[PDB]
Amino acid sequence: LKTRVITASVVAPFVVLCFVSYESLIGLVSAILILAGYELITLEMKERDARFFYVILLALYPVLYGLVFEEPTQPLSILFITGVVFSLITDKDPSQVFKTVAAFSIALIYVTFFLSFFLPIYRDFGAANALLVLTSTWVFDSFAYFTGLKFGRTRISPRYSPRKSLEGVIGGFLGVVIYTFLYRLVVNDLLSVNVICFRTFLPFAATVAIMDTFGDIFECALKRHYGVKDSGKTLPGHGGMLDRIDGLLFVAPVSYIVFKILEGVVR
Amino acid sequence: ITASVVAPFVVLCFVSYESLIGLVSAILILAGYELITLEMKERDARFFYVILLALYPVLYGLVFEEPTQPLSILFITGVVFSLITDKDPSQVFKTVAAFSIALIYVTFFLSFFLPIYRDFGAANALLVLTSTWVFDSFAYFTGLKFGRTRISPRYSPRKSLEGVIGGFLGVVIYTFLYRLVVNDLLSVNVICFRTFLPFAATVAIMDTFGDIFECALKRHYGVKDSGKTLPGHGGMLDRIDGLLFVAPVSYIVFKILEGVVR
Ligand SMILES: [Hg+2]
Ligand SMILES: [Hg+2]
Ligand SMILES: [Hg+2]
Ligand SMILES: [Hg+2]
Ligand SMILES: [Hg+2]
Ligand SMILES: [Hg+2]
Ligand SMILES: [K+]
Ligand SMILES: [K+]
Ligand SMILES: [Mg+2]
Ligand SMILES: [Mg+2]
Repeated sequence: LKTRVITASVVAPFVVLCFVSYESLIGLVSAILILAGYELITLEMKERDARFFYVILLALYPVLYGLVFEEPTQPLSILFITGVVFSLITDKDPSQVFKTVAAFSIALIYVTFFLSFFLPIYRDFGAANALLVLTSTWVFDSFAYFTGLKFGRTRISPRYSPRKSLEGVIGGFLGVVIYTFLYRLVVNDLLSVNVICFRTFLPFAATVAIMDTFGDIFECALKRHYGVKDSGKTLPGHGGMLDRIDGLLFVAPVSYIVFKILEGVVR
Repeated sequence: ITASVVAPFVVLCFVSYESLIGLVSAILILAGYELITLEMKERDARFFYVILLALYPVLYGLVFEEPTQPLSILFITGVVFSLITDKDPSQVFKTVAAFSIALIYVTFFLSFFLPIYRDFGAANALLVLTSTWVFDSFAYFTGLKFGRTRISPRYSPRKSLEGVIGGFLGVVIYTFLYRLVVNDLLSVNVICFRTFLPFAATVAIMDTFGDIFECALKRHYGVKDSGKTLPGHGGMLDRIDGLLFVAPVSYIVFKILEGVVR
């Protein structure tokens, strides 16, 4: 029924509404994680059994981190230890146990541990900022696109990756800078929901810019290894789930580090 | 004469919190140098990631006083560096994969004495490390003398259900001794007489998985030994392998059964 836009229009609002409660964010993350991991793990394994177990592990973290332990390091270790254990049992080949753990390992840090960073950002910095981080990336990719088509080269992106320029990243940086008075006072004049200060603007942009840049390149290197141009096919809009959030993954952690440094405690 | 000098050094490093960090960072240089060197024999490569692995404890404990932040900075830095050095994409994967298992298993896991120290008293901190030294010993005698019902698979050496049980008992027993010899001696709080079983069970069960994981990890790279940094037969990673799993799991247990420190 003229499907691409009947549902490319559906997504955007869904995500945001999930920022309503802390418990809600966990829900989206755990959900984004099932898909994201399903793809990164399925590239290393096409076994009926295997894939699924580790994929369930990857998604379990947010709920364990936020709801059970209210501490991150403990579950991170339980999930990784459980993994290695399981692998020893399933893969009877030793040199192959390595490969599955290596995959599970990159999956854990990059996908699960990184994406889960909205969790601390949410509670420690207000859902407001939480939503700002995720969107700044949606905005970075857009501003870098126009400025990219029109402002030419001094390309940073290698063979295997798509195409990304120093000039192209700068535009997206600016677009983010500008995007935030708008977000800032439209969120602060509107409602007294504390957001980042007018002085922590540059860094946030710089990381949303520089991290998204590295996250996409890492993925292309990650993709190219497994041989595909696309990460996986779980999604409608062209490009799979991991592909959508790749740059975001690096951004969030680094950006939390920045906030933690410049916005103290807001709770 | 390596076996006489070592034992006391380690312990003396439990004198201060800042000291423990020192040993960890140090144990880490060696431990990582070996696990990373098995994936890379490049002059350049190895060294950078090895420095990253060792940086964590100092960042975790002294700078951030929070673990998640440095863990991510070190892993992000790693991926960045790799992209620059390894111009081959399918090869960038391998180095990150290696660096990745190195980060979680060696650095993130060994660093667990850090929380255990501040949140549970250097006393217990020292108990965790030693319980393993003791587990391997008690499992050895009981192992030689009590034979089959083998848990260990092809690739690993040879380990038995009976063998692990003895080491469990040995640990159980080892702790009144540690307990009241540390509590009647000096009022330095240690684990309660009721959190004994779990601690043993994990020191037993985790050390068992950590050594098997390493043999699978060793066998992949083709060596019988992890690396040659050390005097006594067996390299650094080989010494601490089982410990690695134990500490985290054991902290989880303490955190559950010993609450908090003043
Ligand atoms: Hg929603
Ligand atoms: Hg401000
Ligand atoms: Hg690519
Ligand atoms: Hg020392
Ligand atoms: Hg007690
Ligand atoms: Hg082995
Ligand atoms: K990409
Ligand atoms: K081993
Ligand atoms: Mg992206
Ligand atoms: Mg061992």
